[PDB]
Amino acid sequence: NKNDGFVDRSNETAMNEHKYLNTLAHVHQIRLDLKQTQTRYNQMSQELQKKLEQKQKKCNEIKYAFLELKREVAKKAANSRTDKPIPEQQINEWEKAELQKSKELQELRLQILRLRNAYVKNQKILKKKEELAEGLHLIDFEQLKIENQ
Amino acid sequence: GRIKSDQILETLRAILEETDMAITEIRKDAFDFQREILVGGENSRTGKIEAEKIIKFFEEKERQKDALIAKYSSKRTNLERQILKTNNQIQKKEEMG
Repeated sequence: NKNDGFVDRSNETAMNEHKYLNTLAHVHQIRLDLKQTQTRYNQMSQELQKKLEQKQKKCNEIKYAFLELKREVAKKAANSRTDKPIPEQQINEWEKAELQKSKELQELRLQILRLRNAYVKNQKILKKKEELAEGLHLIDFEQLKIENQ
Repeated sequence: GRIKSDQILETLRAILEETDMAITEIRKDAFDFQREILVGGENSRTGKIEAEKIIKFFEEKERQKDALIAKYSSKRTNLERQILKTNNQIQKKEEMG
């Protein structure tokens, strides 16, 4: 009454209360389906998240082993002639440069992968748009193909 | 809800794949560095490692990965044209439909 018009459309055709109950049961079914769909969605999301956590932890452990070996060698790194090890500033500069380049290639890999997936989806869409028109899309030329026969 | 959950799924899967690739490349770099330094990067006369060889290895690795980035950019440009053409094709097909 406060939002929609107060006019009642009782002069229309008598919509069946059976139809109303059908729509109510459809609403209940759609709500339940929403529930179970979000159930599976959360299930797969959590599975992906845990797998990503495991992969990231393995990557981190291997990366830190590599970095510890790198630093072990780096402080070992002293000139052959002067025998003065690598300047700590020079080692830090190398570390920053290497980490930045690796990270940059990493987001490049992210973007390339996502763009390539979007690519595959776009070729799939282009092929899938074979539907004729309107309206009857495939059966139309199927019967049309019948006469071509 | 289905759209949002699906999208979070693709985000998680993309992060998975990129983390796997990061692991792969990090371990490849670890192998390369260990081969280059712990095998041929330590001073023999003094018993220490050499600073200059570690230098050259750092700059060479950075240059190689930056060439990787340059080829990445070339592929990204190619894919930019391809994406533009595909978007035009999809929009025209939708309009005709």
